[PDB]
Amino acid sequence: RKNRKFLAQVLIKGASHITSASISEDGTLLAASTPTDVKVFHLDPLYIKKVNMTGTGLGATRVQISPDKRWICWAEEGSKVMISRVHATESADGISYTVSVPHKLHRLRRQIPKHILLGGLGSYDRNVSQIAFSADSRMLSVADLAGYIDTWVLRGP
Amino acid sequence: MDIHRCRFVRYPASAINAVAFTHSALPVVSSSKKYLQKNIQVRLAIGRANGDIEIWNPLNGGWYQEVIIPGGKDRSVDGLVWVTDPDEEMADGKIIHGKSRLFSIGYTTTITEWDLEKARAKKHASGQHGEIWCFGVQPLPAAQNRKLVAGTVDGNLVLYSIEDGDLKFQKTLTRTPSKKTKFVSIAFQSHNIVIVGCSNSTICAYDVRTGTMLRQMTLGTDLTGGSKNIIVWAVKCLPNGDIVSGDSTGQVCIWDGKTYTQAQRIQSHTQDVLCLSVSADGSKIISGG
Amino acid sequence: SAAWPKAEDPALVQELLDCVQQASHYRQLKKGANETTKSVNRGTSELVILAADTQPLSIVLHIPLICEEKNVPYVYVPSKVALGRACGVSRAVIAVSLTSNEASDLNSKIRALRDKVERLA
Amino acid sequence: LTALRHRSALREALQGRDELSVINILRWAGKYVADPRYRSICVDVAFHLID
Amino acid sequence: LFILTETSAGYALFKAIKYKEFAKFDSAAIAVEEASGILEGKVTPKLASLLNELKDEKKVTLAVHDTKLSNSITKLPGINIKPISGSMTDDLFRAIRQHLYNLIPGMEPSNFDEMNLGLAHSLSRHKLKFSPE
Amino acid sequence: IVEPHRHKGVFVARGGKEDLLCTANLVPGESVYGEKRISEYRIWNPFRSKLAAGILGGLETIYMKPGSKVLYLGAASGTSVSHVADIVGPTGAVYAVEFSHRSGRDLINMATRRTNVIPIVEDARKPMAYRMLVPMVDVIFADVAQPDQARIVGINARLFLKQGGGLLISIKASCIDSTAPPEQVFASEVQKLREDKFFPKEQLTLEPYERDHAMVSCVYLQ
Amino acid sequence: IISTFDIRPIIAELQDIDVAVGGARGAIYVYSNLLAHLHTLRVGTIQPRKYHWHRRAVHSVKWSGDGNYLISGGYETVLVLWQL
Amino acid sequence: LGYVRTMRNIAAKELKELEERYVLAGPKKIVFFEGVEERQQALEKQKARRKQLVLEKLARKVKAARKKLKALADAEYELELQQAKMAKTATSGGFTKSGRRIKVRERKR
Amino acid sequence: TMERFRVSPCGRYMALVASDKKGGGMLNIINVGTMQWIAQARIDGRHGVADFAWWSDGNGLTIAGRDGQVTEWSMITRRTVGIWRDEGSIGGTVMALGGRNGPAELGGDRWVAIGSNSGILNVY
Amino acid sequence: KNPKDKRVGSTAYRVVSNGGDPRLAPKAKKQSLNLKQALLRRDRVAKPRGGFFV
Repeated sequence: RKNRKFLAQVLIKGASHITSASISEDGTLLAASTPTDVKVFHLDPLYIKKVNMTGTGLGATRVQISPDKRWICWAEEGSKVMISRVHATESADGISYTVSVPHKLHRLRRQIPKHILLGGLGSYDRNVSQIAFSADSRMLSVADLAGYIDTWVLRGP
Repeated sequence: MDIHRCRFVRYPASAINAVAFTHSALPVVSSSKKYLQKNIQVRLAIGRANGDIEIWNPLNGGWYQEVIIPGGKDRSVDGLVWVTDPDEEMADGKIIHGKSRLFSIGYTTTITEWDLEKARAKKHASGQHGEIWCFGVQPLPAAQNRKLVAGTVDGNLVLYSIEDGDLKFQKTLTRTPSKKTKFVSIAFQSHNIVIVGCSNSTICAYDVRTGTMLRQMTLGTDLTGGSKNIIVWAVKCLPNGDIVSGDSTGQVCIWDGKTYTQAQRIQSHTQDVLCLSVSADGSKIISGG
Repeated sequence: SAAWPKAEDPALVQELLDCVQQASHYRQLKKGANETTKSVNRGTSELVILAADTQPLSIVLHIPLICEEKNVPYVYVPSKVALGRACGVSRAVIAVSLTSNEASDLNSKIRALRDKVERLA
Repeated sequence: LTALRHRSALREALQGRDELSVINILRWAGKYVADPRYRSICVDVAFHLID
Repeated sequence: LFILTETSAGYALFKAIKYKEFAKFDSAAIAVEEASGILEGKVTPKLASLLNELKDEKKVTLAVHDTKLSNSITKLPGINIKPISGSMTDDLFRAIRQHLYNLIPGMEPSNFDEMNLGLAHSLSRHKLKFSPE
Repeated sequence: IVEPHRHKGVFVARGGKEDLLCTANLVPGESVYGEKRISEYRIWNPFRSKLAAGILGGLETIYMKPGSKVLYLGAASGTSVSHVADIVGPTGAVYAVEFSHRSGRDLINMATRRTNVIPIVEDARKPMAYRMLVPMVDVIFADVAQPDQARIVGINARLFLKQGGGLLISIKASCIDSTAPPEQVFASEVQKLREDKFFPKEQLTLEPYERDHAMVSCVYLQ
Repeated sequence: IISTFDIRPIIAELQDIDVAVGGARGAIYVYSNLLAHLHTLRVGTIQPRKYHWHRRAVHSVKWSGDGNYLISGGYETVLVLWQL
Repeated sequence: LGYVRTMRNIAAKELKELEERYVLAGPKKIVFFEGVEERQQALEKQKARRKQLVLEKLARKVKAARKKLKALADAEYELELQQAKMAKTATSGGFTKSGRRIKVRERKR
Repeated sequence: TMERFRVSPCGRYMALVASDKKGGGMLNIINVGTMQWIAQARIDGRHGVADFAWWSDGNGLTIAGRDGQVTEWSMITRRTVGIWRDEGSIGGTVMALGGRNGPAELGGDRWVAIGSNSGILNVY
Repeated sequence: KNPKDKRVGSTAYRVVSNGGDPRLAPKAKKQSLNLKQALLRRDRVAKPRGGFFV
């Protein structure tokens, strides 16, 4: 009975609903996506603060945080995958997080015929269902409902 | 591998209020014509009481849940309707299938159109009337001019227009004389005849073009308990013209199609029949109470 | 046609003719097109019921203009013979107009009935 | 309660209760074990409530 | 980007922000025939004299906001350029009439609203004889 | 004694026991519908006018001055549109729209004299039928007894109202929803305009003059 | 497990039969039309109408006269009449 | 009956004119805003005997005219009931002096 | 109740109006020789069945309900042949049906007479 | 929610309020949701809810 512990309950402001979330591997970074905003919280073993996001404001459906806690990748409006670097600056009180302006990465133009793109539900099966980083975050991949898998690599300085 | 079983996560279940397929039925083709219906996107939309509208894929028996679009707090979903155009043909004989648009009501005066590409609500339309309780899309006989008919609390059958990516309150066909008549279910017999159930023990049969009234079918008291007014919770229409209606007594009534009188009363349930379904060839009726 | 606030539902038609018969026994009723026009012009009329089975339909079409000017509700029943022997006349009555007073169960019925006519409109 | 012992259903009658009504049937059993004219039925009801 | 504007007098075209060309007219009883011709979407001499160029279609575009007029002038084979309907073109056909004071020194340096009044009276009395008295 | 009111183009006449509203007659020596006139000023009757019931109620602005452009939606037989034409003067012009044929008859027989109005007998739910006839306006007045009144105002304002324009709309609760509270009906209509990209500045009831009628004065995109 | 059955003839020829099989689990299965289902290798899908009221086995099932009603009786000491 | 009808028409016209003049003498308005900030800004902007005598006079005139019209309408209804009581055949309508309501269910042949 | 009934002219059947008004009246039809239910004819009205009459050949029956709806209901096909309306009847009270050499598929009776609650009796 | 109106005694100054529902869904009317339930449970009573508990 003492093993588990109902530790935290984070309430989101507004009226929207949490579409997705993600947490860093050490649990100090949490990110939750509504279809209006993408909110990011910093945690200290609790004590929770809200990291100020900028540049977003149209919501997302999937959110992933890198295993080295440097990349925050979401799926704005379902189909537009975006990513942002977060800069971690240590101080005398502890660590603090500044999230950069979201740098949208472009997805590959697949060859789909015009009658298929007009009929059916339209461009419905473009929205990415999974967002998966590698274990060392040198490589991103996303995947949608049509069966398309699009991957990205990291080119450093 | 060591396992901690955990049942203390009280995930909330939410009541399903509206189930709506994309196509009600596809035309039967052979095995040599199997390649014609391969790109037809058949999806199932299920709207829960917490406002979650979530698309399923039947997948030839796979049933994969694809997208969940949640609504906000204090927001529910009551009715779901897909609007599927007929098959357009190109210049070369290729087939453009029907673009399917999803419409919903949320116990409000507003019909919402959902954008499944952007995974949010696309449009809102509302007129000066009561809260919409039931609605449906007019069936095909016109081609590009299809219209939604919506019943409501205070009575007035409002009629919305949908063409060329639009959803606007066109007009109001009629309203009942009694203000206490609440429209609870709606189903179309043909292109121009709308069958509505009401709360004051009636099944009215309006005619959409002139907005007139063909006949007022009626049902008696409920003699099982109190509350004399029977409530026709679900009407639907057979392909040969008859009308099947489940009501507050748990009955299922079969109404004649040409005369609009009842032909049969089938006492089936104990509590009230809440939803009906009719097979595409008109051979089986499913009733859920 | 020109009879656009038509009462087609037989339950509402039966309610209208039952209230007409009750007002006829209360002597709160004006029968005929000329007497209906006089009651609507004088403003004593609470509700006015025309009939759509009139063979020249244009002989009762002036009453919708005066009811639009005086804001009283008018409604069309199907059968003028039914309206006639609902009033208790033994003739065909094409327009009838039932009036109001201070305090009556009939006046409460009139208020509910014109609410149902406003639901038709 | 004698009819519910004769028709085999006293366990079914007692098994679906909640806290306040268990307290009510216990209060009846305590109040009416005293009369030896229905001590048997009252003790049987108390057996099933203990079990 | 040929746009098709119809005022009570004449037409204007703003293809290249700024206005490109026009067509003016005044004070005739064939103005009500022009009015009925755009009540339906029939053949119109001012329309044809506007859309008659000699080269070819050079880009298939003509922005007209009413779909009825668009797919009634689609069928004319005199120039075989195909128009486009109102794809929620509120901004174009609202801004040109609100900023139409810039246009007035161009084609008709005047105030032409008296024939607008005359056409209004003519159409309204035509419908009052359509409901004859 | 006649003074001009706070609203330009509107006059009041004051006496020892009365205070009346009036306008400056564009056709002197002529009356329209049997109205008293003072020497030439026509007395505006708030019991037959929706707009004159707003001005005596505390309407802060009416958005129109002499020389403006007003589109009148629902011109019932030329009662208030004559006073609106006399407000806007000769350099202004009022575009009357009325679907009903008898009021169209009386509207055109009124509109023959006053040349600054143009009458259009067309359904107000179809703006592309008089898109040729109506230029850009400054003010939309709207007194139409249809349940999609905000939708009619919406399509006519997307096709004819200027950027930053004016809207004076008269809402009828017993026309839109006769069972709900009129405060709730009026709040839903204000919210429909607000999502229809107006900016509601004020709302006032017409209730020494009419029963369950509101007047919403709002601006368009500013 | 079949406890009883009653067959009624649908007619001076014999057009069809309607079989009511009262089973030992309590149900009464009404097979509506049999000679027109087994007259025609291949047969169409036949599916009895189930009428379940008796708890124990149903002792006797009979059609009644005109064929509107299905009268029945089991261990529960009750003559039941299915309106049908 | 004809005299009472003419006097009722005159008195109804007087009541309509007097009620129009009384309304012309003397949750109503709803203003919408996008947000709580704009609502509070408009609330900051909101923070920044002869009529009584003449309106009481018109109110007393309106009440007396309503009394006169109600009296003439009751007189016209009583005279229509007198016609029903004195018809050449048995006609329904009106109460007897015992209180029992007259209702004959015969048809006028 | 069993108060209102009609025995067929052939003597084989007997119809009893079931006391269940509720906006439409039914009548249960009983074989005379065995006194057992064999059919049921339901018409829609406001207060039920005013009266009814067997046809002269003995098969069907004509059921005149209140509020004017009259219904010919056959015994062979055991469903409604047709529905018509009495002229201007605000409510029917009685009906009778007689004569010979009528229509062969409507029982062979020539005249139908329907009397309403106002006092007017129509003969068709 | 919305700020409540302030009346001077004659006029009422009120903030407009439509900031509740941006793009999410409109909030369900609790008076209408309880009415449809009251048509479903007319005179009928609930069965006793749980097990052995106060």
